Amino acid sequence: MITHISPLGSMDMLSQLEVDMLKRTASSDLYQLFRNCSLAVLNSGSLSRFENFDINVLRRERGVKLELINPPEEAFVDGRIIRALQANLFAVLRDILFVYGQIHNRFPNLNLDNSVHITNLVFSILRNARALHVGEAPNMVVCWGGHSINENEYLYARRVGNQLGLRELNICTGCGPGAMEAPMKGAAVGHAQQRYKDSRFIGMTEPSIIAAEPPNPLVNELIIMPDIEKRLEAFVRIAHGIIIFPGGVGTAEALLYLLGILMNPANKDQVLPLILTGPKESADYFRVLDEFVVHTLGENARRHYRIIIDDAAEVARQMKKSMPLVKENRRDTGDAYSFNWSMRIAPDLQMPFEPSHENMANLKLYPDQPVEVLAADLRRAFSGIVAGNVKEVGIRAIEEFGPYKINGDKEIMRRMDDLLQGFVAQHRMKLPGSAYIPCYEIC
Amino acid sequence: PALRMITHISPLGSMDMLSQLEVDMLKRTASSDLYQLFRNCSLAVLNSGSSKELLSRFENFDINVLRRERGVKLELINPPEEAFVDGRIIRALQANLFAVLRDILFVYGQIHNTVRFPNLNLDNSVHITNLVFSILRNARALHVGEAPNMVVCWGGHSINENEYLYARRVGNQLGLRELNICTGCGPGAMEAPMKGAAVGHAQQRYKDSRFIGMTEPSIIAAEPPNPLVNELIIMPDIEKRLEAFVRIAHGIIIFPGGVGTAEALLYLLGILMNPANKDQVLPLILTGPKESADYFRVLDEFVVHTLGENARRHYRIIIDDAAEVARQMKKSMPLVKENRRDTGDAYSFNWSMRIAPDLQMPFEPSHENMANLKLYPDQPVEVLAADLRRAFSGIVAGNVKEVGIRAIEEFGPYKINGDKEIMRRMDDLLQGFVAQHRMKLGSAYIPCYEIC
Amino acid sequence: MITHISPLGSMDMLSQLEVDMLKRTASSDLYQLFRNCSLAVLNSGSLTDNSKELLSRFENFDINVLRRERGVKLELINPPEEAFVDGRIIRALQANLFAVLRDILFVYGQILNLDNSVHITNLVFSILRNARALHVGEAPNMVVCWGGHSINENEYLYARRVGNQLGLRELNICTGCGPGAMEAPMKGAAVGHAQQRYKDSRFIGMTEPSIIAAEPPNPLVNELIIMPDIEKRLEAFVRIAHGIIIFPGGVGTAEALLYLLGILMNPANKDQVLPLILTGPKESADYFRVLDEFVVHTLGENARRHYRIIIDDAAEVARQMKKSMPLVKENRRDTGDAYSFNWSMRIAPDLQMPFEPSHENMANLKLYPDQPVEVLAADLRRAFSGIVAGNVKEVGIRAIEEFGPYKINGDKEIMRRMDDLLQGFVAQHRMKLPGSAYIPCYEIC
Amino acid sequence: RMITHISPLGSMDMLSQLEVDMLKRTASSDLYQLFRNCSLAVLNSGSKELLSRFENFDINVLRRERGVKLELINPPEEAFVDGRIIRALQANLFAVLRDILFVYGQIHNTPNLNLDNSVHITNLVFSILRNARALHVGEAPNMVVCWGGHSINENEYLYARRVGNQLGLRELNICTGCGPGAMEAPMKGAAVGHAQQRYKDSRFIGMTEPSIIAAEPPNPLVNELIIMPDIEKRLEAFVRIAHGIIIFPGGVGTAEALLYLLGILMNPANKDQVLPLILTGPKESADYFRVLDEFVVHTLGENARRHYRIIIDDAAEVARQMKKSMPLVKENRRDTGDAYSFNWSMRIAPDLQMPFEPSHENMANLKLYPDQPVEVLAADLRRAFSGIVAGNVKEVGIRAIEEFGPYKINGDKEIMRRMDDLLQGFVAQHRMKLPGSAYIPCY
Ligand SMILES: Nc1nc2c(ncn2[C@@H]2O[C@H](COP(=O)(O)OP(=O)(O)OP(=O)(O)O)[C@@H](OP(=O)(O)OP(=O)(O)O)[C@H]2O)c(=O)[nH]1
Ligand SMILES: Nc1nc2c(ncn2[C@@H]2O[C@H](COP(=O)(O)OP(=O)(O)OP(=O)(O)O)[C@@H](OP(=O)(O)OP(=O)(O)O)[C@H]2O)c(=O)[nH]1
Ligand SMILES: Nc1nc2c(ncn2[C@@H]2O[C@H](COP(=O)(O)OP(=O)(O)OP(=O)(O)O)[C@@H](OP(=O)(O)OP(=O)(O)O)[C@H]2O)c(=O)[nH]1
Ligand SMILES: Nc1nc2c(ncn2[C@@H]2O[C@H](COP(=O)(O)OP(=O)(O)OP(=O)(O)O)[C@@H](OP(=O)(O)OP(=O)(O)O)[C@H]2O)c(=O)[nH]1
Ligand SMILES: O=P(O)(O)OC[C@H]1O[C@H](O)[C@H](O)[C@@H]1O
Ligand SMILES: O=P(O)(O)OC[C@H]1O[C@H](O)[C@H](O)[C@@H]1O
Ligand SMILES: O=P(O)(O)OC[C@H]1O[C@H](O)[C@H](O)[C@@H]1O
Ligand SMILES: O=P(O)(O)OC[C@H]1O[C@H](O)[C@H](O)[C@@H]1O
Repeated sequence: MITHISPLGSMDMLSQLEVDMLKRTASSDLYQLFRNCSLAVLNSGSLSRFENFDINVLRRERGVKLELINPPEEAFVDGRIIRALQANLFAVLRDILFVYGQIHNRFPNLNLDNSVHITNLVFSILRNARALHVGEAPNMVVCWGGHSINENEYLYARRVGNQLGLRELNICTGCGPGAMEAPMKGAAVGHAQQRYKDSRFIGMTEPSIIAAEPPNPLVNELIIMPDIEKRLEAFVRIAHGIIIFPGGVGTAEALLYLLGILMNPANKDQVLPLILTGPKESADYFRVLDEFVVHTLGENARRHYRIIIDDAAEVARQMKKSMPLVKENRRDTGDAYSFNWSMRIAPDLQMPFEPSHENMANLKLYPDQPVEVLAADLRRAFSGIVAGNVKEVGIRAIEEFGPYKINGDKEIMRRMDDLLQGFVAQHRMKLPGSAYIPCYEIC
Repeated sequence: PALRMITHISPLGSMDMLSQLEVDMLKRTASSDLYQLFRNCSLAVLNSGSSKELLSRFENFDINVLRRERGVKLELINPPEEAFVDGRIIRALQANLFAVLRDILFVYGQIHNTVRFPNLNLDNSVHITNLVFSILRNARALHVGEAPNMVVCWGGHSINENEYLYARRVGNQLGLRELNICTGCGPGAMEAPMKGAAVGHAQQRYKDSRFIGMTEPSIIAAEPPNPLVNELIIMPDIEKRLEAFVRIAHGIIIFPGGVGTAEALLYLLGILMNPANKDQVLPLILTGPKESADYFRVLDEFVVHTLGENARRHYRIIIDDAAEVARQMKKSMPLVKENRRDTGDAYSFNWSMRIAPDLQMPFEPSHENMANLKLYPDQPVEVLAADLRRAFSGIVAGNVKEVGIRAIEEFGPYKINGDKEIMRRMDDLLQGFVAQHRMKLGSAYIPCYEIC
Repeated sequence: MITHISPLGSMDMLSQLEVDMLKRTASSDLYQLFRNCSLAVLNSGSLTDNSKELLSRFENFDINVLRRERGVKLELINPPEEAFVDGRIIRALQANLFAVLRDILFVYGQILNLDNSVHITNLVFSILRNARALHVGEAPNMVVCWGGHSINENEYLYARRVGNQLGLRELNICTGCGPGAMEAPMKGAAVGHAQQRYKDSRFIGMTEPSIIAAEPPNPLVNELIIMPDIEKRLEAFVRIAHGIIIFPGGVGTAEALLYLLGILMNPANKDQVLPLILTGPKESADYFRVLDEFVVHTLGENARRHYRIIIDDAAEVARQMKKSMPLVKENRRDTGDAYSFNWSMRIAPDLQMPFEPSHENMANLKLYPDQPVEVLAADLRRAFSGIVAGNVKEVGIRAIEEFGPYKINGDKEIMRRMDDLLQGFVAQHRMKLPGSAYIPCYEIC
Repeated sequence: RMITHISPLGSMDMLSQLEVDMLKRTASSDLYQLFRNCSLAVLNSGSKELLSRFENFDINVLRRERGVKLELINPPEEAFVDGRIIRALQANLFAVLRDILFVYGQIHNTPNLNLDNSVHITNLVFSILRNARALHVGEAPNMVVCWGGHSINENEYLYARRVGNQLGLRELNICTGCGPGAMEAPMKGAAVGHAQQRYKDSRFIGMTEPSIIAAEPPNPLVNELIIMPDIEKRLEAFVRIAHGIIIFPGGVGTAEALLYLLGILMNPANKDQVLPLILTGPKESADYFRVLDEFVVHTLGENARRHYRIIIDDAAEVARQMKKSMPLVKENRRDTGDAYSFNWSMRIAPDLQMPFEPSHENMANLKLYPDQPVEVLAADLRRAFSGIVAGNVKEVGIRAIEEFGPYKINGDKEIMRRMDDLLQGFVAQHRMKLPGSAYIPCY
């Protein structure tokens, strides 16, 4: 049961030599990753049911075509593939076969350890994805949120979305469900009411995530950054403003990434508004969160972030006001509106981190350390926990090597565990499906 | 002199180019008795997205027309604040406001200000049909050469969530096939198809969704527009608003509705049975979720009784398969194109559709008029449904429209008479409509109608 | 040999009754005008300028209006073969063709009291709005240009360069839809639009049914408007223009320059902002000297406040206009006026009232210096239209056949100074395109 | 103002910082003289005498965080309107930046680019064309490449304006060598045509090369300037982008192109290709074409009159033909799975892709003999015309033919004899040099 999809959105003008490299990489051991990311995309609107599915790349003189063998029928309306899903499909080929292949094959001097190279790559990737619009006045609000979230948390984030869209702002989330879908959903409705024509709804994700988490159907720009170290850096550089909702260990982990970069002294003059918000009930959640930050980083971290409870209008209003300040801030520095080139991200924050049980129990989670190293290695630990929850390698590794164990001191490790268990009690650790098994053991 | 909230809105969408003498027309008509109407229509528009209860909270509101040499501007005094963002009027409400200005003070204003010699009135079905065209062209709803995608959806204002989601789902399939929606500019079944169609449009990167809302002054004064509408049109008569529905449409889908939705159907079915329209293609398809099976079965029995079992060659009833409902309309789009190509008719306005003058003639819901409705099978099915349409439109007057909402206790509640089995098959439907809350949204409902 | 033209640009959406109306209007005696205006449109340039002579070759032509349910179409019977590319009517001509259906059969046919100066003006707005010429929310860029239907190649070159400069400053041009001066600026402005990547060129040709039937549209025009009177065509020219560049011309260009100056010198329009520049190519020195020498003491001495003369600086001329734009935009905000239409300009009913030459009417011309500056220019405009009527306008040509040259009355050295102007027009070969000699329909003194 | 800072327009709009760096290194390298001279030329669209009239001119690359700007020291006063660079000049300027410093720099200093493989040289030409956003995707064929002399009389210049008009009347675009005479009048005529048919979005490409551009500024009609590295690859891009060629009356070069074409057309694997070649002239041209036809038939084969067609003084027919052929290409493309914008399928033989160093030793080893296969013939026939063209404008070749000896070539005498009659006629046609100063042969 075979369908020949032509390119939409991406990979339209391919050279004949590139077409050959795409076909090679698609026969390589990368196949399954390119398969699954491609089956996920075809299944936005929620893997093991579609074991018949297989996607073959097809060489034509002009460019490439994708062949869909036993694809999921709901991605087709009267025969034709839904345009959005078709384009996400080709975005996966772009950022899986094209991107992730090319960075290993070859490229003369791609250090991949020079934090310069690393940032220029994240620029390149966004550029190839046609996501850095030239002469674009700043409108993008990177939203961060938890994937399992309450109907009230959802209804609240939809309202924040709607107010953002009523102020002609665009959204960039994790390409996923719950809080990454609901701001897009709400913004769309505002855009409409204000006759906004061209909505951008970027979804920023990574290969391991997108294999088990389809995009939400709202995304119209799908970027698969290779590692969360890049995905996170990409979040920061493209955004002109961040709103961190109630999330789990992922959303938590992103916060430390921000705060690691924002506290740096080099970025004392950079302009990137951070606003943690939530509904009236989230107030307790933020309490703990905030105290946890104060204690790990200082009262000096509260200067970079602001908490608004149960005022979505103001939350949007604040960002719509900030946008003229992100514009001027980039104008003075001679920076790009698209890409926050000037922001100083620390090699300790860009360096890929492999979440091995060893690495997690040698984390420098001690107060005798600079705040940078603390939040950096904090984040490192928050990524392993995201590992044992969703990423395939982690969910298996915890059930075969045993939970992650963590070092540190108490009050530090003490308070965090109060976060972690608190997260579970809110069920933001795992989808409502079944229950949750801690992949972590904190003293 | 007291504390007031002032804003000035510049024309968006309509009334952008205005000669100076026209500007004088509008200002005069806005001092005319038409003010109160104009005011409450513009109030209803502002209150899109939030029943007279809302309108008795904005009694401080007043809308004043401003002259400038170039054209016009609209002054909002104590406007509802929920219609502004950071002090700026939401663009959509801004255009709908200037739609109201067009269709109430320009359109309906020039009409209200014409002679009505009842000795020699222009009952000409050509006027009513060229007029209906002229109204749509002024509201820029008639796009040259745009191929047929408009699907006119009908349904009750008060419907149950199961219906609402179904109309929503039907909407989704409709838009997933790059099809536009036209409705009654209202809540319930009149917004839920747009809501779902919207999502389909997105998934397919369908730019320029047209969600036209055909209403009428009475309805819109009391019922603000539903938020999904982008082209708002305020046709003067339910008689002309109906006819507009029919001509612009390239497909019709009737959901489960109360009196209004019923009355439109008879109006439609009447134009479909007319012989000159045996070669005209316009797909009519009633749909609803599973629970509406019964409703429609009754519905059918009423129609076949009033029209014959030959009615059923003009519609098709689909239950719980919104995908197919859209699939079919989508399939029928090419037919309507060629049907218009052959005859040389226009995509936008069905000029060849013969609509009968007794279907185009307005029916004042006088209680005397109402019982004089010849509801007898000896008459052509044409005249049977014409009067049957007219009866169904009276009940809606008693329920929503001002004249007859209160004109009913004064001059008395409505009473219809004719063939008894006809009146009987009506009561099951009407009294069924009461049990489905398709008459009124409910907390309270008065019959406003009486049959032996 | 028949071909079927569907509507392009205008008369796209039409109600069945309207189509019905156009059908009858086409069967009326207007047919000749409607077919005559249609024939010029279909000839435009095509490397032939013969006034009426070229058109005599197409005596078999005929255009019938067709009625379809959707709208209207146009039937071309024996149409000039040069208006077709491999069978397809060239789109510009097709649009200009359909503009004649709009403005001859729809507009002109249907002609509200037309002596009320208010109704007149709002009629002129309604004609322009119909041709979608008053665009909404457009910063001012329109420089109306006036000139001569006949001009040596010297002036043509200059006005291309003026037009090139003008275009190079993202300025659109508007003329009288004719040749020579009414084409050159567009020809260059277009070039200039290219270099500065200005995509939406707007080259408006505004004309009357009297002129279009004998002077076809130059092919540069992409917005054609056929206003009914020269009186209404002029009124339009003024309202839509945000600047005006007068080149050298004959008696027609002359007719405008008094029209305009009359309106500007009126007191109510002292605060209005409309930059008037006269430019010529160096050799125009004397022509502009004798023109200025004429105006100074025929009309007011103070009238040199309302025009600036520039010779052989095409750059500066366009620069000045490109600076004037923001002032005109400010002048409209302050008045709360529109950019597209200058409503506030007080145009006198004496400048709105059509003029029929005859001969008594030329005798009853109050050309006296005692007369107000205004009254003087109103009838001074009229005098020139006489010479423009019997020059080319068929009604006037026949009228100078029977009763001969118009007897221009007036008085004062005013008459002698008209004569040495008029003598120059003919002596400079700006009164008739080269082909025969010229027969003065004017008898001064 | 004597200094002005021009922003990127049309190219080089989105640049990564590592890129912005490499550009300045290349501006600091000896390439500057080329980049200066091409940028002077671009700015003088409105003869190498004007090069010595602007000696103080100098153009510098400004680095910014966002991207690059261009610093213009003492530019020709004619390029600015009220101080603002003419939008079109500005974009030509940045195409010089794109194609001299980015393209020309990067390929010479690399090496995984073999540049000796005909698969490489071909995909490079695709690449540069894509990079200059000139290969439009999903564009129905309309691109009519027009070849012809730079020194052509007023009858030919006017005729090509007519064949240009007629092409525009029929909504066809034009591509030439960014030059005067025949390379301008078509575009001049074509654009009137596009006006008359309300054709918006005209395309007027100009393929040229660094040695050419620096002494011959682009004509003012060109809106896409493309500067391919050499004449060998310039021609390849000519061919491959074009859906139809018209060869006007030209000299050497217009000579050199035709043998290039014919070499590729007569080659067997290209007998199924669809690319009309109409050689047209204005009636007095009959004699020049006569001599031309007699020449090829002998020098190649009477089997060559299959690939070209001669029309004289029928501009409307020349256009009429090409418009009919525009659909025929589409099928020829759609069948093979080829791209409408690039003619991937055509087999250009490597002998025609390999740059020919116009040296005297090399000019001797030109197999100019009728025993060789018509393919081999052509290739070396072309190489010979690259030699003479060098003698005329190319710096390398004007220097080599100065005191170091005019270019000398021989072979079969009938062949040689045909040549001297042609070349002699070119001199007599003043197609070899523009001005009336008598021309001195390099042959
Ligand atoms: N600074 C900045 N400019 C950008 C960016 N993306 C596009 N641009 C535009 O590039 C233009 C460059 O103008 P400048 O800021 O004065 O130049 P700079 O780069 O800062 O250094 P320079 O002084 O030349 O040496 C701006 O036009 P204007 O500001 O003059 O007018 P407007 O925004 O209204 O359109 C911007 O609109 C960006 O990320 N940062
Ligand atoms: N008659 C009519 N035509 C419409 C309508 N909407 C779009 N069109 C188009 O306008 C074009 C005019 O077609 P005609 O040549 O005039 O049809 P004819 O029957 O031959 O003569 P007639 O209309 O009676 O005067 C149509 O065909 P095309 O040129 O596009 O090609 P195509 O027709 O192949 O689809 C349609 O595409 C409409 O409501 N009515
Ligand atoms: N004068 C004029 N204005 C128009 C026209 N069409 C829209 N407008 C808008 O009207 C604005 C005038 O400014 P306002 O202070 O708000 O006055 P208005 O309410 O519009 O009328 P009012 O003058 O008070 O009677 C301009 O915005 P700006 O703030 O940018 O002012 P600008 O472009 O002039 O620099 C225009 O954008 C028009 O045809 N003429
Ligand atoms: N060959 C070609 N196709 C292009 C190009 N750009 C887009 N396309 C489109 O890609 C479609 C390919 O359809 P396919 O089913 O795959 O059939 P083929 O063309 O034979 O290629 P295939 O062998 O399957 O790989 C074409 O549809 P149609 O063939 O029906 O043509 P159109 O719609 O434009 O009128 C084109 O519309 C291009 O540069 N070249
Ligand atoms: O917070 P979780 O939902 O538990 O983990 C994934 C998140 O990590 C990132 O910040 C994205 O916003 C994701 O939403
Ligand atoms: O309650 P109902 O009157 O039945 O619902 C309102 C509908 O009746 C009218 O015809 C309009 O089409 C509306 O869609
Ligand atoms: O009659 P001419 O003076 O020779 O030229 C025609 C002029 O008369 C009209 O007003 C046009 O705008 C032209 O300026
Ligand atoms: O001026 P000529 O030297 O005679 O001709 C040179 C041609 O060869 C090149 O392809 C260019 O496009 C030119 O058209």
